[PDB]
Amino acid sequence: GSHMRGPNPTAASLEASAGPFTVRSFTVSRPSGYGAGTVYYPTNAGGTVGAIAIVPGYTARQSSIKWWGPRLASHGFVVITIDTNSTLDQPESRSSQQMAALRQVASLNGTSSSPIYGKVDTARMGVMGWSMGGGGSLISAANNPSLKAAAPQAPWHSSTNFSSVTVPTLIFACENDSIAPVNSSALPIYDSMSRNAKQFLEINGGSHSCANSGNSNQALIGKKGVAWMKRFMDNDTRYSTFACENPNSTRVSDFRTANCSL
Repeated sequence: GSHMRGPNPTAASLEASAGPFTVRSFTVSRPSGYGAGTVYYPTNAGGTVGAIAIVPGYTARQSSIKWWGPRLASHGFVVITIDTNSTLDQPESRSSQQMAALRQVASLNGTSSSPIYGKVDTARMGVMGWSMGGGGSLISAANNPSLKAAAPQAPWHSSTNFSSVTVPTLIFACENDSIAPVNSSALPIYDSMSRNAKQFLEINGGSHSCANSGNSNQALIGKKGVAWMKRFMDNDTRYSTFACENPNSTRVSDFRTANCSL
C-alpha cells in the first residue's frame, strides 16, 4: 500500500519553490460548512493523489497560508485553503470547518463538472494550519485517527494534552513566538504525544508568522512539509531520509523526533 508518484527527490529539489507537477486552482462556488475555499490540484500526476485542508489563525484569511497551495500541489496533492465562517472562530470550530473542506473535496472528486473529478484518493487525507488553525489540525487528528498526517505551524490551543493523537504529526515552531510561546504551547503539545511518529522543527529567532506566506525559510520549511506529507500520506519511503532527518542548519534552533524510522 505505497503510492509513489514523481521522481526520487533530492534535498536541493525539495528546497525549490516548486515540484515536478503543473498546478491549477479554482475558487469553491458554494462552500459547504466553511466560509470560502481555493482548491489547488496537479494537472497530470500519474495516479490519484491525497487531499490536505489548511486553516488560518484568528483574524487571518487564505493569504497567511496560501503558499502551501502550490508548494504541496506541485508534488502531487490536492490542497484546499479555507476562510472560516467567521475570522473570530475558535479551535473546535476551525477543526469542524477543516473536516467540512475535506468532505467537499471528496464531493468535487465525484462531480463530473469539477476540475478534480476522479483525481482524489479519498482514503489519503492530511491537515495543516496556523495558530488556532494548527490547534484545530491537532483536534482533527485526535478526532479522526484515519487521517494520514498532520503538519501544524505555531500551534495555539487552550489545552496542551494531545496524548490521544496516533497520526504522524510534524509541528513547525517559531523560536521567538510572543503570541503562542514555544515553552507554553508548541513544545508542551509535542511533549504530550507518546503514541505516534512525531517531529518538532523550531525556526531560529522566528516570530509567530515564521511559517506563513513570504517567510525567509520557505526552502527548509517547504522541504520538511512535502517530505512529511509524501512519507506519511503516500507511504513513500523514498522520503524517509528527508522526513526523519535532523537538519544540519543554523536556521534551526531546536529539533526533536520520535518513532521516525529510517
